[PDB]
Amino acid sequence: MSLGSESETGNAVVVFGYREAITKQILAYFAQFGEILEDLESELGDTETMRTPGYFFQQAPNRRRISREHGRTWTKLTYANHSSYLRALREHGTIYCGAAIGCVPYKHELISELSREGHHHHHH
Repeated sequence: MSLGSESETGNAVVVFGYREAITKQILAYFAQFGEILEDLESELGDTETMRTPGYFFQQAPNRRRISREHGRTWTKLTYANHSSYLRALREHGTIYCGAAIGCVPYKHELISELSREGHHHHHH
């Protein structure tokens, strides 16, 4: 593998248990840190909540909205900062739309499992 040792990314989490019908709503909360899904129209008219470790969000409308690889029901959110990582981690009784969302630390084996149920690409 590209990475060595036995650890994770550390500043990236795997979020699963969401649907593309809650993007406008759920994204608004986490928007402080970054974006989650691809369907986003008019996001934070003012302030922009000084989100992203780059002040502004770098993504092109001619490509995928999210530059991170996302699956059917899971996405890899990388904030580069541990503070955002831990805050977005939640998993402390966080129930959204009637179901608890799963924000876990990056695990390679988990991705393989996720891609099995949430088949999206070959090899990936």
